[PDB]
Amino acid sequence: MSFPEGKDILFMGNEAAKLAEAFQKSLR
Amino acid sequence: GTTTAVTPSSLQQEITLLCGEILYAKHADYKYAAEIGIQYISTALGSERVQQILRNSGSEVQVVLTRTYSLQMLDIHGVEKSWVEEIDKEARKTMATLLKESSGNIPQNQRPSAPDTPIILLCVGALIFTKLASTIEVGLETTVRRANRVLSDALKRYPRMDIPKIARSFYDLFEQKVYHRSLFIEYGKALGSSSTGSKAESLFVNIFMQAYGAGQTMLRWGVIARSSNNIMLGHVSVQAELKQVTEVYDLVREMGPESGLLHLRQSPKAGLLSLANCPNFASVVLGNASGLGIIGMYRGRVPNTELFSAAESYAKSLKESNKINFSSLGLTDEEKEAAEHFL
Repeated sequence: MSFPEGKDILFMGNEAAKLAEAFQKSLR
Repeated sequence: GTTTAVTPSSLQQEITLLCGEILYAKHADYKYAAEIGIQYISTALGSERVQQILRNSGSEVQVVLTRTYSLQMLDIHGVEKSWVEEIDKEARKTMATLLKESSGNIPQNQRPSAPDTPIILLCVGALIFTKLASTIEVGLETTVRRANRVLSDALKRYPRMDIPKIARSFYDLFEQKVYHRSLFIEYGKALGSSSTGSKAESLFVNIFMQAYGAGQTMLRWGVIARSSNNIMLGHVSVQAELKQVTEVYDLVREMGPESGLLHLRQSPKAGLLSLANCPNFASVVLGNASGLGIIGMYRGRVPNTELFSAAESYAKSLKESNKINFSSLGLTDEEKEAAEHFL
C-alpha cells in the first residue's frame, strides 16, 4: 500500500470547489 | 509498584500443557486464559527480554517468575492458584473419561499436550488484537463469529474449546494490561520471522499481520476516495483541511506500516489515524466508502452528514454506471466481496 501526499488526494482549486458545490446543489 | 507474571523458558512444556488444558475441556471460568497465552509468549521470547519490552513500552511494571509446586502445578504470579488447579483438574477428569472410552487410543493432536495448543489459543488472542488495532469499531460478537470460521479446523480437534469466553479473556487483558499489547507485537514480529510454516503458525502470522492495515483503514479509504475520483474531495471545506490532511499522510509516509499500530499503542499521534483533525475530509472518505459498498456496518462518527451523503450519492452513481475501477482501488478481499458480491 503506497500512500500519496495529501495534496494528491484532495482536489484543489476554484474549479474543483465549484464542481462539488454544483453536485451538492443537484441533490436538492 | 505494579507487577505481572513471566514464565521462564525452562517451563515451556508445562505452560504448553496448561494452554492445551484450557482448549481441551469445557470450563466454567476462562478469566485467566489470556494470561496463560501471554505466559507462553514469555517462554518463547525469554523472561528477561519480556521485562525489557515492557520497560521500553513505557511501563514500570516488574516481572515475577512462575514457579512450580506439587499437591506438578504452575504457580503463576497474579493468577489464583484455585483457577490453575481447577483448569487442570477438569482437563484431567475429562481426559481420564475420554481415554477410557477410546480404550487408551487418542491421537496426539486431540490431546492437551499437542505443541500447537498455545498457538491455537493465541490465534484467538490475535483476532482480538487485530480487532483492537482497527480504527473501525466492531462488536466483540462479530469478532467471535470470525473466530468460529477461522478456527473451524481447530474446533474439530478440540470440540470443547470455548471461543467466546477465551475471546473475552483476551479482550479484557488488552484493556487492562496495555503493556501486553507491546509484548504481543514483539511476539508477532518474532514469529513472522521464525515461523516453520506450520498450519497453526501460519494462521497466527496471517491474523497478526492484518493489524498494520487495520490501524490504517481510514487513510486507505481516503486513497480509495481519490482513486474513485469522488468530486466531493474538491469541496471548499475539504480543501481548507489540506494542511491537516497533509499531516495525516505525512505520518504514514514517513513511518511506514508501523504507523498502523499507533492506535493500538495509544500513541499521542493516534488521532491522526482516525482523521480527527480533518472532519470534512473524513466525512467524504466515509461517504465514498458507503457509496462503494465497502463500509460494512459502520457505527462510528460522521462529522459532516451533508458531505457524507453527497460523497455517498456520487460514489453510488459511479458504481451503478460501472465507472468504478474496483481492481485498482486497493480493497481488501472482504471489501471486494462486499462491493461486488464475487471474488
